[PDB]
Order: sequence, then C-alpha cells, then structure tokens
Amino acid sequence: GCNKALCASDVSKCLIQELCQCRPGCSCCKECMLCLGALWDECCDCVGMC
Amino acid sequence: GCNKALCASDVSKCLIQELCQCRPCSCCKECMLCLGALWDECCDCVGMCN
Amino acid sequence: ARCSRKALHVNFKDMGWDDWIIAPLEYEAFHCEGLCEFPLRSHLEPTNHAVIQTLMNSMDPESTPPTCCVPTRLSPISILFIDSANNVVYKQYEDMVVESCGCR
Amino acid sequence: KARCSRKALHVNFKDMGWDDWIIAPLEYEAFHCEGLCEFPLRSHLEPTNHAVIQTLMNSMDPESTPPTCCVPTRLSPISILFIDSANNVVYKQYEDMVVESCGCR
Ligand SMILES: [Ca+2]
Ligand SMILES: [Ca+2]
Ligand SMILES: [Ca+2]
Repeated sequence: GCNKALCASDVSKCLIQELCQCRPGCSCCKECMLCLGALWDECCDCVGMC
Repeated sequence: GCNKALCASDVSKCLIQELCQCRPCSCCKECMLCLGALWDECCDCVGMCN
Repeated sequence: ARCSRKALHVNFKDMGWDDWIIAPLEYEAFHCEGLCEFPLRSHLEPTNHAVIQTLMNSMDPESTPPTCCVPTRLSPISILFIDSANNVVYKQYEDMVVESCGCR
Repeated sequence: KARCSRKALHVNFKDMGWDDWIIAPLEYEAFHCEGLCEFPLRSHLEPTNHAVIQTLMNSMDPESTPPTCCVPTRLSPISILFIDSANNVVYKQYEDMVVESCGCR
C-alpha cells in the first residue's frame, strides 16, 4: 500500500518537519495529511495513518 | 602490534572498567596495572606504549 | 526483518572473564539487527540525518549506503568483580542491556 | 576496507525533490559514518559498555555474534529557509543534520 518510489521524497519531507510522528493510540493525524496533500491517498500507508 | 586473539579478552576487561580510555597522560598508569603481564603484548591495542 | 531487538546471551566464562567476575555468571544483553530502509518507522526515533540518508539510499543505493540498526536505549546491570588491585567491588555498569533499537 | 570513520556525503535538495519547498540552502555537506567495527574499538571515543562486550564476543566467534556498527555519535544542526505546509515562510534550525563524529555501537 506504500509506493516507496512515489512517496520517498514527500514522506521524508514531512518527517524531518517532525510531522507524521504521532501514533493513533490522535493529534498529528491531520497535520500529517496537510503536508502530504494530493499524495495522502497514495502514501498514507507509509506512515500507518489509514 | 595488537594480537587480537591474545588480547581481546583482557583489553576489553580494562575498557568496561573505564580504563585505558585517555590519550597521551593521566590514565596511562592505571591502564598498565589492569593489563599486567600483557602490557608488552597488548599496549598497542590502546596506544599506551609510550 | 527490519531493525529490531534480538536475544544475545552473555556468558562470562565463554569470554574468559571468569577469572575476575564473581557474579553474575551470565546475563541477557540483547543486540540490534535488521534492515534500515524507507520508511524508517518512528519506533526507530530517527535523527534528521538518518531520515535524509535513508531517502538518498532509497533513490540511489549505488551511491549512498543505508543507515544502521543500533541500540538507542540501554539499561545497566550490577556486577561483583575483582579489580586490578585485588579489591572486591560491587558496581553498577552502565549501558549493558539493550532496551530499544533504532536506525541511525 | 578502512575502520569506522566519517566520510563525505553531499546533500542536494533538488536532487531529492525538495526544491519546491526549501528556499535555501539548496545543498550542504552532511557526511556519513561507514567502516569496520572490530576489536580493538578506538578507546578514546568512549564506546558504550555494550558495544565493547559485543565486539569481544564478535572477536571470539564472528560466526555466532555479529559486530557492532559504525553510526554517528555526535550531530550538529543547520539553518534552513523553507515554506511550511501552511504556506508560511520559516527560517528554522534543524537538529541532527551534520555528522561531527562517528563511533561503533
Ligand atoms: Ca609479558
Ligand atoms: Ca582471562
Ligand atoms: Ca517535490
């Protein structure tokens, strides 16, 4: 579900910004989607937020 | 040189004891005490041969 | 398969330390081993440098090597031994047991 | 194959596809750690007691115990001017961006 070739750049962009680092057990679940933008559908599985 | 087969056990003994970790010198003598008879054959492993 | 903590049994006699360590004769230290590929999970609490290196390694592995799975948290154990001066010592040694692994 | 040491690593942001949100700098030297981690471990770098013991076991039987690994032990930051997810312009200092020293762990 995580296309590594398609999501490597943008997913890493949001990580170094300290986003997509919370766990759904949720606070950053929404700020993470904002950072990925159109790639949320194709890359949400890379961070387990869907 | 440093004989790894002959010095591995005893040299490591002195490292975890927080000895032989200074550079040339303060701990040069407490290190020699820990190696004992193996000082000649293992001083190069910690660069304390002077 | 990915970076994780695995078992590692330490036997002091096997290492030739039975001549100065009195007790314990063995303990579990564990070790870190596994792959460090994109994505690096936050369970790896990665440095911003590790994140970038993993990305470059994923783009062109021929040019950039991956990060490595190493211990990120360690706890101590107490040991009763004989020092180089023949004194008997009961000391707590730090960074002896692995508690968590991460890619760095 | 040299021992654990700090080696060059040039980071180009446009090459990584980050030129659309990072304004400056577009590139910087981040370095990386790579090399052999076998006995003896450089004792002046103060390796953890666990790394010391594992290295010993690896020296006793490398077939049964794997060696420690060469990773960064001290990282420094750099400042970056970028556009955050909210289209705000931000000048922030990013931590753990440049490697200053390597060590076996
Ligand atoms: Ca001798
Ligand atoms: Ca012995
Ligand atoms: Ca882009």
